[PDB]
Amino acid sequence: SLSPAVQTFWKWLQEEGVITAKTPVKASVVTEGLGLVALKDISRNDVILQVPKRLWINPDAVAASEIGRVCSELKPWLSVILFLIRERSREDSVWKHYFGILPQETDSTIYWSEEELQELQGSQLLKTTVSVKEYVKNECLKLEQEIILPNKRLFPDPVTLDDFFWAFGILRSRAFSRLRNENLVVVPMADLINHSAGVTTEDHAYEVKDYLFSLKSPLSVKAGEQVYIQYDLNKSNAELALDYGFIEPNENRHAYTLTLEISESDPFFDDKLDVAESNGFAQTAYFDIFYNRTLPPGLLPYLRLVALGGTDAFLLESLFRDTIWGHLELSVSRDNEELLCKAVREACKSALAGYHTTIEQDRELKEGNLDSRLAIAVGIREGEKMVLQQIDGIFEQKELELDQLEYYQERRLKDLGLCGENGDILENLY
Ligand SMILES: Nc1ncnc2c1ncn2[C@@H]1O[C@H](CSCC[C@H](N)C(=O)O)[C@@H](O)[C@H]1O
Repeated sequence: SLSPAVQTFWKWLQEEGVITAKTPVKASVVTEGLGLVALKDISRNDVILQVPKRLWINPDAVAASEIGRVCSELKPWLSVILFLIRERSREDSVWKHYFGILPQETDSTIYWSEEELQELQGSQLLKTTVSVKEYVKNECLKLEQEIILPNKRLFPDPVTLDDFFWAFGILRSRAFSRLRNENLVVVPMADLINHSAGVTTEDHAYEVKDYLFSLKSPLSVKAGEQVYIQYDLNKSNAELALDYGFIEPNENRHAYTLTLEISESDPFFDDKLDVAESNGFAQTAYFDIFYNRTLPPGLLPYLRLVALGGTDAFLLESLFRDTIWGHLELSVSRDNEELLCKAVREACKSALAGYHTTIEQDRELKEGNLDSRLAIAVGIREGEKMVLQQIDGIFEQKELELDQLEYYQERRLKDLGLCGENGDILENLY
């Protein structure tokens, strides 16, 4: 008892030369929706399935279609969305049966209702998803007026936001980008292999090799067990939440990104910006802070630069434009260190007060049964509160050790050599 549409999709892949007689993997209904359950014992690196470039849905595909003309300037994703939306309506679309399997929605925060989003109140994930929905919105209303509307012929039916977001979703939760020379590919078959924290090797279990999408199973899977792969070792839980409809219990995935910038209202803007760029940092810089990881290199120096101030402004002079970062890296002055510490700490406290539940309430909730979306909200907001508190702790410590640091002035007088020789003896020798 599988499914009708699934029944067809499985057939359509046989009638294309994709699923041969030797494919140790059938489709089945798993907890995570639809997945690929081994049809028999599989081993590490055992190729599971292969698809012909004939069936990709990448920018090259949209460029080789009727709309490739009008989308010539559009960024890659915008182009695929319109292509996806359009192909979706075409009764004669190549992916008629593949589109027949695509869930109309995932648990990504982009599809959450307003109530559902209140559960993420104060969370960065919220700020991020809001910010992303809007941008994707304006960029799609811009496509509606620049490409969609001006070409009513190519785009028959009307296109609503629910259509864009549907595509922006299918794209961001299924596209294999870790591929080489193809950084956005939609492969119908390998599109069913789900994620598992069990896979830890990563680095494309799939490979470009008619053409083919040879996807080799990273783990030894016994008969009847689902085949998995690692979606992304580096993404944070906030990212997994938005990109796919899930997060991991692993606290090491919890991250909170701080955004620093050298304000233009800063009286030394030009010089500071100069130093930042001379060392790889822009006017605005984002530092990702993960749970239990050491602060990102550069966060401190950049913070010290941002809080420089008139007193230590001499470090911006040409004299130091070669060691200034080394000094920022080491430390500038107690006044400067103390300042940045309060700024970071106040921001954490301020941020933490933005949430509507305590970490205790989130953890108690995790102890019961939560629907997919609430579970995601609770999990994410707990992690953020954890990182936020970790950061606050790291800097609360710095505030105490505010005198253990040997700042610029001290470092300068470290080489004074007061106790040398009685030089005056030689002075009189010439
Ligand atoms: N480990 C996991 N936990 C929860 N959902 C998962 C998951 N791995 C994959 N998914 C789901 O499947 C999507 C990836 S594409 C995989 C096919 C999908 N299961 C289907 O029924 O068509 C994700 O966006 C997510 O909604």
